[PDB]
Amino acid sequence: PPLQAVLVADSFDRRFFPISKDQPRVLLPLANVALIDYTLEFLTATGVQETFVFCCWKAAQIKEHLLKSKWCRPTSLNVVRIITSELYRSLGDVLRDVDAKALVRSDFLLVYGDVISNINITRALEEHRLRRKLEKNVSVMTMIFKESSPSHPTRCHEDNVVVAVDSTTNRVLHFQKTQGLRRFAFPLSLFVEVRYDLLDCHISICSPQVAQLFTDNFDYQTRDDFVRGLLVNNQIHMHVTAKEYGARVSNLHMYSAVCADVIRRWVYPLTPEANFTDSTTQSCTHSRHNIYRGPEVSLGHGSILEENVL
Amino acid sequence: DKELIEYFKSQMKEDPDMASAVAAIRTLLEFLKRIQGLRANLTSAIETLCGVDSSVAVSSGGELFLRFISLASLEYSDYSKCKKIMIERGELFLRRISLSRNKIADLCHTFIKDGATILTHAYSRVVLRVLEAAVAAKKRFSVYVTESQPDLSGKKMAKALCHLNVPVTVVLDAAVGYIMEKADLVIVGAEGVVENGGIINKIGTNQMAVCAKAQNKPFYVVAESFKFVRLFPLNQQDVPDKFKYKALKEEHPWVDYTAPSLITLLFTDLGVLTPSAVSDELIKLYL
Ligand SMILES: O=P(O)(O)OC[C@H]1O[C@](O)(CO)[C@@H](O)[C@@H]1O
Repeated sequence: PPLQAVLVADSFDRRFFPISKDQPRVLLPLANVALIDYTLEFLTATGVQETFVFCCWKAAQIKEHLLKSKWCRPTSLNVVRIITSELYRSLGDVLRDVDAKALVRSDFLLVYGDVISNINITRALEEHRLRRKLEKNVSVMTMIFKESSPSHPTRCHEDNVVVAVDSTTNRVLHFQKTQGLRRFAFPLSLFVEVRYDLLDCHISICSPQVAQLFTDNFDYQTRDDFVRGLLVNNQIHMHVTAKEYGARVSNLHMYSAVCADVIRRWVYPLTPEANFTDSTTQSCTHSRHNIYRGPEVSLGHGSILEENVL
Repeated sequence: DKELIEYFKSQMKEDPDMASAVAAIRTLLEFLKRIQGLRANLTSAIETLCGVDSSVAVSSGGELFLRFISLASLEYSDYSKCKKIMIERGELFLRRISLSRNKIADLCHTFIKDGATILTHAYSRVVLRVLEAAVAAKKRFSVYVTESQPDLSGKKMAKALCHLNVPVTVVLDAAVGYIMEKADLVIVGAEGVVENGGIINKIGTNQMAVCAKAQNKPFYVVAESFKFVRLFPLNQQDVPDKFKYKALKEEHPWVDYTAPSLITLLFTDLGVLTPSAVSDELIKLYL
């Protein structure tokens, strides 16, 4: 079947305040390129058609940028169908608005609109579909985590989720955000590896039942609430990547981390000189030390660009 | 017969930027404007013009013009119709080498990295044009130039290249092996390109190249199409004494032969050339 995606193009945490006041925190440029133009390109790299884009906060800028972007032309094999409504206050309202409209009819990718990644969801998607027909809707989601190391700039110490995973079947048994914590409480009912080297990366591959599981239980608001509230009750599994980058841009710290990772070519098909958005005003030449200079830059005399300059 | 030399000196006077061989072409073409004895007259013009300048370029640039016109005489023969097809073909040849330095600059200025530091010998109106096109493409570099005794042409080049706002250093003539590690690439202008692809340039070019291959610095030569001379030296003695000498004992040769193994590329008029490729072109320029 065709692969769909839901792209929540309004992050519902008031996190980039006051930069979110004058530009939406999905349209602010990462490395001369808006964040959505990464995640949209990400979905186009995955093999995604029908990438629904949900905009609530300042949808005028987002829609007027999307229609002048690469993926709104008919040449793109990733149709968008921007859904604009002010009713959404959280991700729960977005996935509840998926129902009563039935936009998804197979398993879909739920990126959160500011993801930046070169992940290939074909191994993970085929593993998800393999244990979806096999156990007859036991699984509802397949979270995508990056095999990180806990002392990394990309790990903000504001997400840092620890999980308890059954290593033979990759099922997530426990999940909690370790924002303020020194010792981690794991209940003994889940008896089984316990992993902290997992960058969250927010590329869940949730089946349409998840959109069902957000509507009947109206109390949910976000994906963290969903994973916590269903691991107490219908089986979130996971897939861990090691050779591909993935991280969203939740706050301005991890903005700096992901922008320094993109410049240093960690997201290799999405380097600034690749010009993955086909704009004429963003061409570059990767010179020697990840020094990219655009067209007609006119560097001065005696100025030194040491490394990682765009 | 004597006004020929006067006109050639005049073409030097009201055009110093014009090459010596092109001046020979122009004065010989005017002499052409004044059957098969006319070929003998043009050969006498070659002899008298080479007798007063003695550069390789003059006795080669004029010698291709003895062949670029005699190629048309292979197609057809006449008495005054052949003279007019000679003048409309020679004018084409002459206006096709007025564009030589620009083509060489367009090919060669892409070989200079940004922030490079080139090393050049005495004074070339082609190397100067390569650097003039390289600063017009917003590249910034450093130029090392040897003063290149006895006529101190390096100081003339550095005075002619300081107007381009380039950091230029008039290094001592002996200090090529010293600053040679401070050089990313070597650009010299040949006074003649011999049949094996090597060059004949002002004295000191050879030891610039021998140091270059000692440190694997690329040695680029920017010659022109009319400088392709048919000589084949095997050592520095095999260069004729016509070309070496312009006139406790002094020696003073003025040119020396650079072996083709020392040359990385030639940026001639007719495209970028491997040193081997030159030989083919010479065959094509003389059938
Ligand atoms: O570039 P030009 O002026 O035609 O001559 C090139 C070479 O001939 C000389 O002017 C004389 O040998 C050298 O200074 C130079 O390297």
